Amino acid sequence: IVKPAGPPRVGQPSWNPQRASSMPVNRYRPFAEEVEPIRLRNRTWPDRVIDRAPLWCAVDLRDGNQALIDPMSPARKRRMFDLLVRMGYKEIEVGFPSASQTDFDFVREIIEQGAIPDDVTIQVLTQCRPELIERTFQACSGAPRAIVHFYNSTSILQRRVVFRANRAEVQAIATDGARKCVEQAAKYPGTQWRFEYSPESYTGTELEYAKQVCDAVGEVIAPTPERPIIFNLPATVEMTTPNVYADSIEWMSRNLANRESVILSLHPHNDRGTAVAAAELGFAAGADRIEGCLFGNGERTGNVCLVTLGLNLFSRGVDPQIDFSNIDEIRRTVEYCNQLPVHERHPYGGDLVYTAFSGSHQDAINKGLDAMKLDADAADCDVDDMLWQVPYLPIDPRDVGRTYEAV
Amino acid sequence: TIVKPAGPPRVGQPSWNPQRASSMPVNRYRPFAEEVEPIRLRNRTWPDRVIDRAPLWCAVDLRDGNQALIDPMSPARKRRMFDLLVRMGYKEIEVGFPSASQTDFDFVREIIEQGAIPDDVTIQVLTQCRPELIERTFQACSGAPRAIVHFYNSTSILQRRVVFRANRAEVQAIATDGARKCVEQAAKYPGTQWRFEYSPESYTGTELEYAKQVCDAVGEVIAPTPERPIIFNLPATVEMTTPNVYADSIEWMSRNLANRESVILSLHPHNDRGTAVAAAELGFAAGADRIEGCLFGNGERTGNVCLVTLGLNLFSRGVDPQIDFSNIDEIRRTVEYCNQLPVHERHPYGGDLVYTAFSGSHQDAINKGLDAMKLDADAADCDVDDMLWQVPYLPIDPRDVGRTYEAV
Ligand code: NI
Ligand code: NI
Repeated sequence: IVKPAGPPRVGQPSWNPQRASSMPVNRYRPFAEEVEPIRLRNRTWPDRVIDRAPLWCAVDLRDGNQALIDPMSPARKRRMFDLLVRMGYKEIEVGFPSASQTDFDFVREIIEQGAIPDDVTIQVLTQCRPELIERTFQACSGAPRAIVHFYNSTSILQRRVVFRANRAEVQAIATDGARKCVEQAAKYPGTQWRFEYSPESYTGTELEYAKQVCDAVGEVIAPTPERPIIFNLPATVEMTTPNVYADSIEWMSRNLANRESVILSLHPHNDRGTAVAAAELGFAAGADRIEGCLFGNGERTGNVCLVTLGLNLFSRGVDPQIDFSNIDEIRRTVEYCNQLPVHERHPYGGDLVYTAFSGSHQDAINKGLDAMKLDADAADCDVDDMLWQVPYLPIDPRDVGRTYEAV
Repeated sequence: TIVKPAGPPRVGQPSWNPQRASSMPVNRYRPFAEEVEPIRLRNRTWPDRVIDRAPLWCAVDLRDGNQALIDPMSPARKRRMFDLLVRMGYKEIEVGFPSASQTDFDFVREIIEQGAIPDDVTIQVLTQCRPELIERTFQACSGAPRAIVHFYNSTSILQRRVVFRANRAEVQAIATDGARKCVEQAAKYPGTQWRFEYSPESYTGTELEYAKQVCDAVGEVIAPTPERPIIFNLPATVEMTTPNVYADSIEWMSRNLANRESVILSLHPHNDRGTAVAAAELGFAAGADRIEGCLFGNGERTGNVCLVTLGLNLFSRGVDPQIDFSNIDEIRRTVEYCNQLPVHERHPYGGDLVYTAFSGSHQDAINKGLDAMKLDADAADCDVDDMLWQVPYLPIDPRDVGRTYEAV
């Protein structure tokens, strides 16, 4: 590590003695130049406070599992599915069955053994090739309902170096995929098929082009308000600040064709550590649905954490529609399934998150707790039912089955 | 155990959404507007500003971080951490709470007596506003070439009621009597370049009009100038709401604080809602000048804003953080040795699995990216390592932080 020794910036205040590092910043461009500048005029998300739960989709079983050093065994997968069901999740990603025999086997097992509750819709991932799309539908044979999630990469970079293809050609991959899904659904009546499309690497894709591909896919699928389509907009790489994600989401929500037949879905990764914020801002921008994992498992920096998002609603008086009353049981099961720890400082579930080491903070917390008890008596009430008013502790640890520890 | 929510759906909930009401006691918690106040900011500008320079960084690892540890830093571990922060490029370094902690007092004496403080570094000390605590704080720093004395008192609606059982005027007088005492003490210790920092502690639970009033009053006592500014540090003591509302509050303060060109507006965002990084970046775009955090987000409970993520979030979009992160492994080894707590596998930039790809499709795309770069390098008689980084799925060249891509 070499102490930066370059000169200060032109106009750097004299009280800031920081120096230029020799890091190769020239290999990297501001988001506006790497992709495009902000399309969004008259944004409204900064003025909208979340007042309801989104539709949650848990991707722990596929998008999560794919990220593991030690892949989930059949037993760990069933434990994860069971946990997700008991928590209250209604859409659950279960595999990439056309590319993974173990995914394929798991899908068959839950279908054939009657593991799927009537209000749960399994989700399967597929790429656009016709034979992979056929294998996806076959895996799901006998399912009473399923979401077939088809996708292809739309970014400026991937169009150039991966596909070596223009805009029309890349759009045709997606529309040809949708046409195949329509053909296959007709071949398999009696499963209620639902569709989800992602312009993968959406955050690296020009918005007008993202809207174009989605609109075209929608034309083929012909969704209706009663049989909507999911357009899921992934931050495949989280590329800039979460305000710009949210602006993009609002622009899409405002401008996509047939909007009232669209479930607008978010899938934010954490490359810049701001996945939760992108999700929360993006939800205020008009999204309908969020794809994440318990404790934010997923490749590299991971998926948006469903626990942090859920309890961020609860702690501001909004029902997440999910049972978080035993976070310890959630946490044990997750660590068992993923064979990877929940960090000590992880919001709501980490080892240290209901501890106070500071003496002043310990004093203040006791004042807060003693004053609540005093009020409980002066109202003839159970303190446990009263408005939580304790300095330093955003929630009563007992509402998630945890305990405050003065250390 | 865990039981499937079975309460009714919300009024208006679409029939495609089968979710039901849980028995979580949401009635015990109020929206932020009701718990504190609604947003004061009109015509916000932060949503339209992209960061184009590094903030003044302040590293609080040695006190605010150390306070969070299961196993307190020994003198050797503290020196190691201080050495890292210096070598990385940090110019303001919190070193202790010497009036509350004899082992802090000992560390502050050690660095001053032994001449450990680099010539471009200002040590930061924390104190509460009791006069005898303030006196002991200046005595701790006796001999220092320069120092920030950071005094604070809690200003939140909640703490006024249940902690201080006091009104607005009275809580403001705590802060101003604190300021007066610091002015008296600095006149008693010539030679040391004394600087001040004031925090309305629990600012996010405090009404903005009242946070401005207290800061303004403190400012009146200290009498800062553009040549001798004051730091007003605005902590999200508890992160209470979304990062846009924190940023709106910073912008409102930066607009409205008296004597703004003699103020260094500093951020201290915690991670209760998992949005500390966002709160810091949006808040910097709102007009802040300075950010207080720790390497790898160490700090009580969910911790402090991560300095590494904030720094690398600047580098990866073409802005020099003015900090050296060329060997992130070295930083991480030292952090884990000093804190005796791990960097998570998925921690941005530094975690074990951040330069890994398991997906077969991503692996293919990564190879295509890397192959096309080399053909462009060779095309232009350039070194591939000096060229614009263009690899699907990998925001930065792992080698720019001394790491390696691994296809697994
Ligand atoms: Ni993902
Ligand atoms: Ni802190």
